Amino acid sequence: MLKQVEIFTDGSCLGNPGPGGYGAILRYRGREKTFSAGYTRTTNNRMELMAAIVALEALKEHCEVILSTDSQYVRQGITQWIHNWKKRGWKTADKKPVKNVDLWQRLDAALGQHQIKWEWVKGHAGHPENERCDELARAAAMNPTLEDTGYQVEV
Repeated sequence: MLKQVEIFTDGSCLGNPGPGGYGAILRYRGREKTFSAGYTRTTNNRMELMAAIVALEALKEHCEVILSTDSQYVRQGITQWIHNWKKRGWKTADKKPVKNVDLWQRLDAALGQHQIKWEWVKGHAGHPENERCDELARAAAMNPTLEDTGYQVEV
């Protein structure tokens, strides 16, 4: 039985925008849960954020998490943007709402309930779990069933 919760995530999209999906693997308690869904029109970035969102939202108690992903967008977000976004009130220098603020706020809310350790893997040097996430994400994008409500050409 593992003493730290392990989450692996990946997101994929066939266009900008186009149909896309995510894959997330969560090793929680003694189970290995797999989440995957496809959306009719979204972006690669929204899908990569959605993967991390659905895995975290599955946790019902405060946990010690290790999250592994090759997503550059989540890493830039987590490492360079989020901190300053919360102080500026989720605005850009020109005072508009940041891009995908809907997902970043949603992720921020989930991150706030846990102790997280981030593992930034390289795309061609991930674990077997990261590869499986890629496969799930690509599969979902091929048969999308949900609407990405939050998507905007806009803001």
